[PDB]
Amino acid sequence: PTPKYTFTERAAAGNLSDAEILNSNNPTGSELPDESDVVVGGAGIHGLIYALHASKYKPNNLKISVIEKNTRPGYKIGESTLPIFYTWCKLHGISAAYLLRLFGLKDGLCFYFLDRENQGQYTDFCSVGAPGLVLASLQIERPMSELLFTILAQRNGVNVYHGREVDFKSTVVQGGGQGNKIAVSRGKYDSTPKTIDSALFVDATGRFRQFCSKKAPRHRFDGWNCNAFWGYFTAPKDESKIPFDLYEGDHTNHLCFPEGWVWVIRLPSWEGSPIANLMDMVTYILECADAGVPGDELPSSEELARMFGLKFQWVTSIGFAVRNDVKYPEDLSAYGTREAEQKFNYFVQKYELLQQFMSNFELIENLYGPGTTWFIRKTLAYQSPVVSGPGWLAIGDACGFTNPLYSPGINVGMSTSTWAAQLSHPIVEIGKSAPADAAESSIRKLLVPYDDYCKSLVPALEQMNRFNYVCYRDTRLGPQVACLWQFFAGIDRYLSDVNIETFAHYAIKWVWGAMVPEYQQVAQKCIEHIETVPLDERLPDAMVDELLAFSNRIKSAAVAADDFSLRWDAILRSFDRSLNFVEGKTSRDIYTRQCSGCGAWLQLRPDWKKCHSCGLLGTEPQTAVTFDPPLTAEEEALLYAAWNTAPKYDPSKELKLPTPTRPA
Ligand SMILES: Cc1cc2nc3c(=O)[nH]c(=O)nc-3n(C[C@H](O)[C@H](O)[C@H](O)COP(=O)(O)OP(=O)(O)OC[C@H]3O[C@@H](n4cnc5c(N)ncnc54)[C@H](O)[C@@H]3O)c2cc1C
Ligand SMILES: CC1(C)c2[nH]c3ccccc3c2C[C@@]23CN4CCC[C@]4(C[C@@H]12)C(=O)N3
Ligand SMILES: CC1(C)c2[nH]c3ccccc3c2C[C@@]23CN4CCC[C@]4(C[C@@H]12)C(=O)N3
Ligand SMILES: [Cl-]
Ligand SMILES: [Zn+2]
Repeated sequence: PTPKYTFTERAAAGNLSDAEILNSNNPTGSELPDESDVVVGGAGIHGLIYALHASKYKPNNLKISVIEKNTRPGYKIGESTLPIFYTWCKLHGISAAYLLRLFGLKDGLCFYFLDRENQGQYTDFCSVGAPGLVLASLQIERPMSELLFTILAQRNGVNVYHGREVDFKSTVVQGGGQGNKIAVSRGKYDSTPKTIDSALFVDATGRFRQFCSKKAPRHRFDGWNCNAFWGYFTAPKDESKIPFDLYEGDHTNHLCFPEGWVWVIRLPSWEGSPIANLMDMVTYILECADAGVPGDELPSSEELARMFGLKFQWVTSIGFAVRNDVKYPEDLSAYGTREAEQKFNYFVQKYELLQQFMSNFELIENLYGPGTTWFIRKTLAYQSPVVSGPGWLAIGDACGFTNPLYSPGINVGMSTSTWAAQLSHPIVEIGKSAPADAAESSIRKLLVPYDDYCKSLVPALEQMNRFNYVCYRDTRLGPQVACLWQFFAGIDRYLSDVNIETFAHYAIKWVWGAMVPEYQQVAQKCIEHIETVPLDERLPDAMVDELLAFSNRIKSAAVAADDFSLRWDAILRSFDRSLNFVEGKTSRDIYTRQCSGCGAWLQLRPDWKKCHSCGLLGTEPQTAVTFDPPLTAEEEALLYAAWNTAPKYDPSKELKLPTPTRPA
């Protein structure tokens, strides 16, 4: 495919603003339609996942318009994604070769637990991801992912309007056949707002909860909540002076301690690129995905930046998520002039390992515009008590949120977006096919399971978050209890069976394993014990012993009961096949390598000889995965065979759940 420069030239020829060049790619045109079946408020990641999945689940059935107030895809925190999200991208026609041009490779998850009272001591818990011929995970710059999903939506019959705001004072939402009148303006100052007549409104406005807040006050859980503060840093090519043994930058790394934890995410940034040029690059990448261009014949990230006139750099996202019962010194002016900067730098010097870690990184100023060197957000976790009603439903953050830890926000939250998308088809058809009272009653009953799932989802994630946080107060409990249980209960089994038709049904059974009974039994024992010890104290050694022994006793039975075959010892560095902790164990599968030229992390597979990021040819041998323990040639062939293409939809197959086998 020869690259085209359609949008770059259109924007120049017409002197078009950012919102105007984006909206010119809409199937029905750059102006709003007078009527739609579905109007989605917000084109964050979930509003777009919703619209893409709805159209892909049943094409040419619903007219869908997405309304987004940002003039172009905006900055968002929330960069780490999991196999379920990649699989969803692949089911929607974009596999790893194309996604790695845009996003950073993520291998596994790694945790380092810092002893507070013995500064310099730490332990770790280390996992790997998957072979390159199986799948990938991704570190995503959110303005780029939202651009990707906007362009893909427009190419699949969805209209997306940037620079437009839903007016929630004058919008009318009700249970009729076509009961909704969604008022859309360019802002509060706008004298000439438009109206979209429509059947279904989807609140995808995130934590702002712009519609469902009108239906119930925000709900907070008992006890402490969290605050976060974060910034963007350089990404060293040479990671060897990082003070943690065996550190690798293509994991989502977690630095954990009694007060909370630090995320570390290496990812490429496209900031500084004109939006029209980016549209041309994304469009070209989708055309290459359609044509099946092999990864070695696809331009590298840096080559795309040259071709389309873009800016490209490697950055590290680094932030704290700490409890809000931390006591800070009255005066933090020695650590900076703003609160976020102050608390960030103050926490860094409280742990010698964090200070030694951060000394490998240089702060980037205002990566996302003026005032964005530092971010702070307070009181993270909440739930919306009402997530649907006559003429509307809510998805994603607008339903509730807990914490960045284990990335439930995107990866678990897409269970709501994709289930809502599937349910939108009968919701709209019910309204077109029955009188008003019976339609409203039948839609309400259809959505009882959706409401009940959301009601139970956020509390289960909140208990999962507290479980991990309390265990992070000790360097044995963190890795040997909390991390262990999260991976045993939450690795999504039988993901290779998922397809577009079953995706929502599978996704709502996952919940990172936070519904697994044995997981909840261990979580409650730890939370109950540890919450009685003031944060400023060290856990008594006997409490750690008792909790460790209780966790292991519950673990043995639950592991024996799981009928799922998995090389646990190759995926979890510290554990054997039966999930017993092994004190010195260091062996693991090796799926990735670092480019010697640019520092980017790459997947090992025989058909990718060149770095996808800078294009530097690596030598043929380095392409080989290391399986420890070994796999035969046949076993390796069998594994790869299960991951080429997803199964066609069979309406008689029983769905295999992602969670461990019940004991019966
Ligand atoms: C510190 C922190 C770290 C996190 N890390 C991770 C992580 O590593 N991985 C992960 O999966 N999740 C993470 N999360 C959670 C994640 O950021 C969210 O779950 C996710 O961004 C939710 O997306 P959304 O589409 O629901 O809402 P958003 O992305 O917030 O989008 C809402 C959209 O609505 C628009 N909008 C608002 N009002 C209107 C209106 N009136 N009209 C039109 N548009 C409107 C906004 O412009 C915005 O684009 C993190 C959260 C925090 C706080
Ligand atoms: C199941 C899987 C999708 C998965 N889901 C996770 C969720 C959270 C954290 C880690 C994972 C993983 C790692 C796995 C384990 N499987 C071993 C054989 C194939 C596969 C697929 C993949 C693999 O190579 N890596
Ligand atoms: C299990 C079932 C009651 C169900 N439970 C859900 C929960 C959330 C979202 C969707 C579902 C569904 C739809 C299902 C999926 N199964 C495929 C084979 C038989 C069956 C039973 C039925 C079917 O035909 N439709
Ligand atoms: Cl994660
Ligand atoms: Zn390179």
